[PDB]
Amino acid sequence: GSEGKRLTDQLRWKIMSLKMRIEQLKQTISKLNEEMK
Amino acid sequence: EAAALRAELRDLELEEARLVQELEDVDR
Repeated sequence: GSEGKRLTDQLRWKIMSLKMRIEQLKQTISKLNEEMK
Repeated sequence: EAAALRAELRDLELEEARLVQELEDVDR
């Protein structure tokens, strides 16, 4: 829709993408620590 | 609203950057 809503949406999208990545990093860090010695 | 969302974004970016560092540190 409008300029302002497009801004809000884009920010909401970046936030959702960031939490997904953050969750992936945590899991990847655990697996590697399980792998470790 | 936008201000709140930007704040939240900044926090998650900081948290991301910590985690990437933490991944780096497991190897080294």
